Amino acid sequence: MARCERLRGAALRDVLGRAQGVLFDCDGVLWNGERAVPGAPELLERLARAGKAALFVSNNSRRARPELALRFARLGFGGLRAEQLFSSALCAARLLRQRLPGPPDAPGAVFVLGGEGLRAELRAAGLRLAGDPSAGDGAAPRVRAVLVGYDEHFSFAKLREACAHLRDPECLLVATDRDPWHPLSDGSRTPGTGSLAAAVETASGRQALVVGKPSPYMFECITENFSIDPARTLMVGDRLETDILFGHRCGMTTVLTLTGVSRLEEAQAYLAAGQHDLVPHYYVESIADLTEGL
Amino acid sequence: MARCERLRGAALRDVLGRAQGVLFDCDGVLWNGERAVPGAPELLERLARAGKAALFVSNNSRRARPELALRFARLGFGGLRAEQLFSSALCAARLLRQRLPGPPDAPGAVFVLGGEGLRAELRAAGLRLAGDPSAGDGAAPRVRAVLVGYDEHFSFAKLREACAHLRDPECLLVATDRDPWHPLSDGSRTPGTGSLAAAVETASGRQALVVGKPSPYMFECITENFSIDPARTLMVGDRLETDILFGHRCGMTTVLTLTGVSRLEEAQAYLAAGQHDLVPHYYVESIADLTEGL
Ligand SMILES: O=c1cc(-c2ccccc2)oc2c(O)c(O)ccc12
Ligand SMILES: O=c1cc(-c2ccccc2)oc2c(O)c(O)ccc12
Ligand SMILES: [Cl-]
Ligand SMILES: [Cl-]
Ligand SMILES: [Mg+2]
Ligand SMILES: [Mg+2]
Repeated sequence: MARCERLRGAALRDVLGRAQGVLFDCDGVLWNGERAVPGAPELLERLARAGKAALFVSNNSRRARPELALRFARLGFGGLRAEQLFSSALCAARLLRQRLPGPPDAPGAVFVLGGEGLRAELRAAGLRLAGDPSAGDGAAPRVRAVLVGYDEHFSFAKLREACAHLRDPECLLVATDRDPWHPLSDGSRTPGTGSLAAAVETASGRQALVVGKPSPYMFECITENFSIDPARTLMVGDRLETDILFGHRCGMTTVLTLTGVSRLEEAQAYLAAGQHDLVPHYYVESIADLTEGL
Repeated sequence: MARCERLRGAALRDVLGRAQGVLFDCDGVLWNGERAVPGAPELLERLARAGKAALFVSNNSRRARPELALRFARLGFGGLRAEQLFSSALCAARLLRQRLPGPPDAPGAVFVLGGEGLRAELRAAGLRLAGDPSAGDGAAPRVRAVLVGYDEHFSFAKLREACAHLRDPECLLVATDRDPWHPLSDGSRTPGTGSLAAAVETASGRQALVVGKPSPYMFECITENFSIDPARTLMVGDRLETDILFGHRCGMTTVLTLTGVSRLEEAQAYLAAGQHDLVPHYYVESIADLTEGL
């Protein structure tokens, strides 16, 4: 079982050598804000040269795929294909396309708590949004899902409207992620989607379907068109309750990096409490410590 | 132990006859919106004539005491003294006066998520509010508590600011109540303070101190200046998880009325699960069914 071992030396060479691919979280792992983790671009170059696949899995719902790719490029992570990038915005759009109830003759609409990047991803997946223009003089379509994402314009009015839609038990409640907060460059924090989802769940008396990590649905989304063997894939992240739990649920070897949110002391506390699904198999100070294993 | 018995006949005469006073919740008990429960004003008149004390305990944080009294009067509940009326706004103001940390030479300030009635109650208790005018050219005072109440102007910006203040571990987090939602006359619902508190707690990683029912603090507040013997007091409410739990925690005989939020089926389910602190001792269809016992 996971023992939170510092990955180095011969063990590092064996773990990386056997791996066919690596799944990376982005924030806290590849970069912090507009600052790349030193050595992280070189790791990705070396992984590609070694024939090992790299995929990127982020709970960040702020950017549609084209703008998500831009952040990678300007921080040194070159040569990446858009098909390597998975966000909770992209995967929530796909889940809604797959699960929106209602008849095919009258597609439902999605009431979105979130920003323009998320809305763009939803429309690109063919979804119609509450508040988009209605057809001719016709009435507004029936709202068949509420989607909670990262919404810097969240308000009591929007919360009340979400509850009005959720009065219909057949209306879905979906959240992009349950991350409670995020650290910012200046040392402050911003509320996360999990805090907004908590309000919607509490006021509506519903439980949300969560798209992003640690939900296994995120793994279905990334593998819909890419064959990855979880027994041969490393999951690298900075958050115990999202990245590491995700890896355990999917059968992946997990690596905690310490350049982000979770601390080594927290991982060791979970291990002492016996909560092994929150314990990384391995940790590194930063992902630059993985490059020597190639 | 509580068995959720319909209170009537000789048992009703014995329960009411032995009681020295009755504590009533307001919404769902005395009235629904601007409609008094028929027979409720007459019950209060008869209780007073019988020499039994009546007190009113509400989690509603929207009205300061003077405006709270107005609703009673226009719905038929005459002859009431302001000292009989206790709200979570009044009791949160008193708790903050009693517990605000910091030195006496520099009083702290309270950052309030809530409306003008709540703010008025706080100022009347001597508290200074974040955003009130600063003295001369001096800087803004240190925020030493965040108070979450019913805030129809809640926003992401206000949530983020609350978290900035709560970064200081010595800053208190207080909530007026944890009621998750409330029913409206038209059949819709409005989000409750509990939904906003859930967001603040989740984004800040804190647990709030809750003033209102079912917290025992509400009982300390009402009895600070009124001697009531809980063994001789009936607690009458419409919500299992707030009024009935409150009564059990305080040692009062509890009566569920069915003119509000909780349903008889829910009470019976708690009893079958053995969750006796959520089980009323007695229930009535409406509080008008209590009058015959006098
Ligand atoms: O710098 C960061 C920014 C963010 C962020 C996510 C959504 C909206 C706004 C900001 O999230 C982070 C994160 O979750 C980490 O694990 C580590 C770092 C960050
Ligand atoms: O008609 C009602 C209105 C409200 C209300 C409380 C705070 C803000 C806005 C509305 O709360 C209720 C309640 O909690 C009940 O138990 C029963 C009825 C009501
Ligand atoms: Cl929308
Ligand atoms: Cl304030
Ligand atoms: Mg991260
Ligand atoms: Mg009530």
